[PDB]
Amino acid sequence: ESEYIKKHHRHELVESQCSSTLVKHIKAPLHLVWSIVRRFDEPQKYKPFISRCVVQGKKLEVGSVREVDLKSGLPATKSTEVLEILDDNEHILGIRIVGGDHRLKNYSSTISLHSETIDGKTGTLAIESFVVDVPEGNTKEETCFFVEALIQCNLNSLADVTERLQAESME
Repeated sequence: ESEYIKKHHRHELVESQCSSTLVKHIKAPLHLVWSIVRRFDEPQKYKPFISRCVVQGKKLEVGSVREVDLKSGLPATKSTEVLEILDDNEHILGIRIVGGDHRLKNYSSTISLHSETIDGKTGTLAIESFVVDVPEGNTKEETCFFVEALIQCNLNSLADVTERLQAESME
């Protein structure tokens, strides 16, 4: 489809890493979906397990760092994450988790957005990939299942939020 887009997505390089790719068809225009996805400073707009986010400054650029508050059901759990890719032409957002109160070490993700027509209606195809270390004591499957579940939830929420925003901008 695109070598350039492909190379920005994630893939396992060693046995102790896990990687997978999930897709979601969203019934909303790409410019609207990207307007939400690109906001590295406001993940909580659609990621259900993030309650708040702190970045320094307001201009998003490669190397921007955020600290997010995770809804883990425990006190004060955080994640520090760096913006690796912010491509406003090809609609690619890439992030790496640098640290936090996590099981997910060396986690990176890429989401890209692409216009798509389904049933004569133009919407957005979201493709999200990740790579992560498999923790000491874990099976690969345990880690992959967990991360795949999280991303599925995030994509389902992205679809719901943006589809609602689209409907609100028709009324």
